[PDB]
Amino acid sequence: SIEPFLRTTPRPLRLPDGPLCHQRSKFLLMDALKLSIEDPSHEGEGIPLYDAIKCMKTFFGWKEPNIVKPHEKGINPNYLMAWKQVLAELQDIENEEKIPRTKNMKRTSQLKWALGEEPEPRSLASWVQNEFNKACELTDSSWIELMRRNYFTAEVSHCRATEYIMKGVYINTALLNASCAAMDDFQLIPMISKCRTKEGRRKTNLYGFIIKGRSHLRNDTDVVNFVSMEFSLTDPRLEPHKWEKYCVLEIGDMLLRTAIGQVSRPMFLYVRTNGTSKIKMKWGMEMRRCLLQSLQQIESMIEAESSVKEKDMTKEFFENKSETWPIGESPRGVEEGSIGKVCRTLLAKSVFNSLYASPQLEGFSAESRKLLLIVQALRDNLEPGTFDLGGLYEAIEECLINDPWVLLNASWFNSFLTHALK
Amino acid sequence: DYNPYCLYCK
Repeated sequence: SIEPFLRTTPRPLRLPDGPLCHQRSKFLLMDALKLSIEDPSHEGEGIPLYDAIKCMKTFFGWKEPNIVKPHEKGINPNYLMAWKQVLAELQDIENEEKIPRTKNMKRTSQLKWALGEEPEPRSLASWVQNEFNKACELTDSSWIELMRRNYFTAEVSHCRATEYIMKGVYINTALLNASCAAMDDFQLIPMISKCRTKEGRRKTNLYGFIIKGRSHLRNDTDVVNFVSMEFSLTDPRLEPHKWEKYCVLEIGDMLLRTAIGQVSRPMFLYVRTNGTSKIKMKWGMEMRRCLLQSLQQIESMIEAESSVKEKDMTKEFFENKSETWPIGESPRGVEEGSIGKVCRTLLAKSVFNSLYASPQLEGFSAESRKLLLIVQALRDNLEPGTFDLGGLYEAIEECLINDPWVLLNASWFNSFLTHALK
Repeated sequence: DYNPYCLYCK
């Protein structure tokens, strides 16, 4: 047992300095706005374009679009015209007798430009954590329909992370089917999800639209470009840094019954060019694994107090919300929460790893795990080998460049370290 | 501010 002053105490990870990091998800998350219709009792999925037009008719404040925050590295008139083009093509759909299953758009110069026919460091913005927190919360809707599996499902079904799973399975499946069927065409794809309301009725939700570019996906790695056009009530001027990749239009005036009364708030459209791949789409389609996986994680945490007290305390832990796990960290103190919070926190982590999947995250995960093990052994006073901490910190920190989710994960590790080796 | 790592400190 070597002398104290020789023992190595893992230092915090160094996060790069830079302009604040920017949104890089395939679709909006907390800033999303749904325009929704209540499905009939019989229900029966209608045609996406029909539903989309129906959903848009539930809003009554549409106005002439204008640019309120430009894409610095873009031709912003093309984004405005792209939106007007989408409305014109929806008008054309409306005028035909039958609604078609798919709509191929005119390949105008604005769409060809936008469909296209980063190693600079960034500092961690607070929006990333704020996102994670929103994913952890409960919505008033349930996004999943129907062991310890049942109690787990009660908790996550109304969870915002679960909305994101269903949103992402829908969009990626639409996008993939369009990619196979219409490789040359610029297809207009409604972004739709379905949920069940507190009252029990089924609801269809329009978040906006995606225009698919050319999609000759010979390989897994081959990329398809797309323009995303997404409603939101978020004013881009609150956090401009978040929206660096976007052109933002003002498209409408929305009425909200606020805490003072009826306010008019502007509705916006967040527009950007983005890309995806056969393999990335297929992974988006697999996002329901995120429920199986976080389920496995929770069942394993309930297989610790099941081989400690010689009797599974599932009905206990779930039925009694007096048992708590450490979940957050106010500088006030370590926030604790019911098994529900834990289920949702873990889901949100699994989901966010899917949504923000990247090479940086692959590196960070493989390396930070090994340091994590060392930190746990140090905390248990076990004297692990620290001889390779130099190589390990290097392997981790070369993954800390600009990816917002990796940066957040690094920042989380640093907090854990402080508390672990206090 | 939720941090999944605090679950390691049960």
